[PDB]
Amino acid sequence: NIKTMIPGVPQIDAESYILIDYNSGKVLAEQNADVRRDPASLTKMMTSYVIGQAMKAGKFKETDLVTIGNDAWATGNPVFKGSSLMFLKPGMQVPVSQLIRGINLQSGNDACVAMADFAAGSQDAFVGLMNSYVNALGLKNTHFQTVHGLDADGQYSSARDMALIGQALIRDVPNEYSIYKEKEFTFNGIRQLNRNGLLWDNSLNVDGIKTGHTDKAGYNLVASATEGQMRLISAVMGGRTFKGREAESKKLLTWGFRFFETVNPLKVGKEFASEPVWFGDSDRASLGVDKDVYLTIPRGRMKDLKASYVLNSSELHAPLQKNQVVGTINFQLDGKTIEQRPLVVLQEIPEG
Repeated sequence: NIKTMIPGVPQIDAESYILIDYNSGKVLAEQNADVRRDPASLTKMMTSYVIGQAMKAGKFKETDLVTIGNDAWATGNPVFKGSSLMFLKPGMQVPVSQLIRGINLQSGNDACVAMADFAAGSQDAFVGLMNSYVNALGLKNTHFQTVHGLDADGQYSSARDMALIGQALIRDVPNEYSIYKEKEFTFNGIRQLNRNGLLWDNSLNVDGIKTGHTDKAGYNLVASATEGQMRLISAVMGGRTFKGREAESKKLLTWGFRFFETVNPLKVGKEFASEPVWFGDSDRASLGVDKDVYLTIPRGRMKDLKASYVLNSSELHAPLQKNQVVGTINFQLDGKTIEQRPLVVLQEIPEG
């Protein structure tokens, strides 16, 4: 009963949430996770993703200078009123490093416009790219209209979708992701602190991601933390205060590290199984996985994980191509299959 117990989830003071393992993708806990909500500033996570992808392809670098224009003039556009701004003025020449830090640490809205034009030519074009990555990531409940989150009646996202975007950031664009743990940056004589309070929380290892709020949206936070080793991502949307969005995320991440752990039972290229092959240049096929296997299981239960496999066909006949799928690996706890992954040919077997 103690071995097999399923932990109760804490009550979370928020309209929606999700908690997932970053490595495995497992949803440890969720409430209203696909409901469409106003993402507010969590939109800047996609802005930052596009910028991170552009830098990864080498289209520009952190030291490069961006000349500010009229659309990024903070007090030249009342759309920016009451919002967070770097106070960019036309003519300024600002290193990319300082503009992405305005975006990531400060949620500077004028910074988003400057980087958007620089990166994609116009805001409409950049927004096209945001939504192109919405499609490529396979997000079912997200649409962007702006580069910042302001002035967008038809923009939406979800606790699940925002957590997936967090994952993409960490996974796809890690040089861009590591900026999110920086607690302060200086721009134009003025020291600006990271809005994500949980960075200062000494009981956890939070290193991201993004914060957000409107009287529409309520209070939103996407957070990620480590213990090891294990990485968890939480998205809480429509929390009730600033204090607030942080306290509720803390409950989720702590609960997650307490009751669950992440195992990596098998790597790419490492042989899990061997099977005889007919017609081939070798007698046997080396069988395994084309993707590193990560599982989230109840904490403590690592020594109880049993792995086995099934084959799709009675016989294996050459030619066999690399990563050809030929079966399924079953991971089990307590006699029951908890996870499956494709069984693949690790090395191509040409015909004799």
